[PDB]
Amino acid sequence: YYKGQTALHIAIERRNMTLVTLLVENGADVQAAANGDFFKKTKGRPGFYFGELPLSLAA
Amino acid sequence: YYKGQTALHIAIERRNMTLVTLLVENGADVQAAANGDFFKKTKGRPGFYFGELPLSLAACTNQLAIVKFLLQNSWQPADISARDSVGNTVLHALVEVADNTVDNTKFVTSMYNEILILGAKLHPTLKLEEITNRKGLTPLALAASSGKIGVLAYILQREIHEPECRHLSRKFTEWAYGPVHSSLYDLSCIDTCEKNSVLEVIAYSSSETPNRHDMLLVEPLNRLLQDKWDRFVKRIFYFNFFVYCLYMIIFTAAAYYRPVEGLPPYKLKNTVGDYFRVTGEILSVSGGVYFFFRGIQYFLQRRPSLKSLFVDSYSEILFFVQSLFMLVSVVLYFSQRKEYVASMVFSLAMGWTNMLYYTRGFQQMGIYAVMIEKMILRDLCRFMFVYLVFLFGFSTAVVTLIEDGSYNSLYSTCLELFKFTIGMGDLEFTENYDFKAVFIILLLAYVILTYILLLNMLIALMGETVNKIAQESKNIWKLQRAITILDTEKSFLKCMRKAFRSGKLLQVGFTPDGKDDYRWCFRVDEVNW
Ligand SMILES: CCCCCCCCCCCCC(=O)O[C@@H](COC(=O)CCC)COP(=O)(O)O[C@H]1[C@H](O)[C@@H](O)[C@@H](O)[C@@H](O)[C@@H]1O
Repeated sequence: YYKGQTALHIAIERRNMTLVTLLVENGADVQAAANGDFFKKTKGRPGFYFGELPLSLAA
Repeated sequence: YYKGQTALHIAIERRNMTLVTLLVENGADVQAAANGDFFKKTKGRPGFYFGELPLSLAACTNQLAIVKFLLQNSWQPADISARDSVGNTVLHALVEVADNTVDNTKFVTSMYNEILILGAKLHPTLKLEEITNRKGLTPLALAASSGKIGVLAYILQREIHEPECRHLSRKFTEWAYGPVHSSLYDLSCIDTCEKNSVLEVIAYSSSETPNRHDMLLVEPLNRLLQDKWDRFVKRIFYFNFFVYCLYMIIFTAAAYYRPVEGLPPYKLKNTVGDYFRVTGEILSVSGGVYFFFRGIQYFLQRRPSLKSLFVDSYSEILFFVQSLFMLVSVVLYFSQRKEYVASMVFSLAMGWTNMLYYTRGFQQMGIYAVMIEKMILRDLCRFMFVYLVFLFGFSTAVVTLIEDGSYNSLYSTCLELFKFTIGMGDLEFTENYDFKAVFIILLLAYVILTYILLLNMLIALMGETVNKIAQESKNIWKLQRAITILDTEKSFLKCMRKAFRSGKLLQVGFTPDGKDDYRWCFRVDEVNW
């Protein structure tokens, strides 16, 4: 599952700066609880090993 | 003769586009029967091995303009699926002309992709890539069997990212999560094409294919072999190894405790040991018969020639030879002879030695055993001639130098000079014999030539050979594992289909017709930026 994968995560993930600026100005939260079983660690199964924070995506 | 060498053929051959255009517009036919003896295969003699069709010439000459021009003729349209005398089409021609070089690979790959997509657009209902020649080979199977590694590497993982064209792709990238990409490969006719899959033709080649070792290193095949290894083949192989070990132990126990009377057979008594002994003998002979029939089944299903039989498939030959020795032993056992012991011991020694066959499946042990096999075959045929020349020459010299009315035989002297190799030479094994100085000179010359110079040269040359087979050993081990996997899945002893990869997964969902498509896609995860 992809819990907490809000639009801000997708805009950052796709490297689409326009969406990032629009969502941020519209009030998208930064402290997102992106704790989806896919989006967390455990790289052995399919997953995303540097999630759980959109600033982690930004960096 | 140059039968069928029409003007269009010559215009294309000379790369004169003006003449080609004029002749085509004038109504020159495409289906030329360029079947002259010059235009046949066997390029060793003067000839032209990829003729018998002007489309084959147009594609093989790397001229896109001609092939794109013949798509819509003014008078007589061209047909890509036209077949020569041996069933080959343009795609088979493009496969055959390859020579496994970077530039040639680029040209052939480009022309193959362009001609295939153009044929698909012109005739979406026709699957050109699946058409077989007279030998029952698709261009993929032909490239794999003949040794065209470059074209094989292209075809197995080609992709087109365009609408109404991706359905022709082999590779896909359907899902991605940031840096993660989940590639798919359809891999039809690799696990099975109902006659000849890619793995079958690569692994069971006649040993003349130059790249049979390198083809299995490509991206999808190596992962498939590893997957089948990990899935079920690993367990069956280790089980077979364990069973064989038990068989050899039983055979050894039966041999060691054989009776010591004369003129077999020997009858059972009211004791208990005889029942264990005869049980071991029966199990041993049963194993021998099993390996006998395995050897025959291997031969019949392959029918290799002498130039392929004794340069390949050594393990099957050795197991069969073990079976022959055991059966000869059985015959002598019932024939009231003592000589059954000789064949039995040869069988026993060969069985224990053939225990090394199972080091395949273990990485380091398998590489080690392959190096040993190659450095036996390459080294004995070079070394033993030189050594035996020296040994026999000095043996005859010494034995004819000494004689009396004990070492008067060439056998004993050959032995005494052999001992100098294993560090037990005497330098004085006769006394009071004539020409003592000559005798000593001969022995010292033998020792210097053989013990001090020749064996050290053997060590040094083995060092060089070892340095030059670090990679060939890895490739050969991978090939041996491939043979093991293919044989295990082919037989499997249960008549069950466990070779499937992932099921009928909806890879594409599109064809030129308004239908979906399931293509047995195999997934591979990679990470990159
Ligand atoms: C009286 C007592 C006599 C004892 C005699 C003992 C002999 C030595 C015993 C050697 C033990 C190892 C073994 O028996 O196995 C070795 C064979 O070693 C020899 O060559 C023995 C020469 C003789 C591997 O056998 P394999 O059939 O796998 O060969 C491979 C093919 O499969 C594959 O297709 C490829 O072509 C690959 O390049 C091939 O290598």
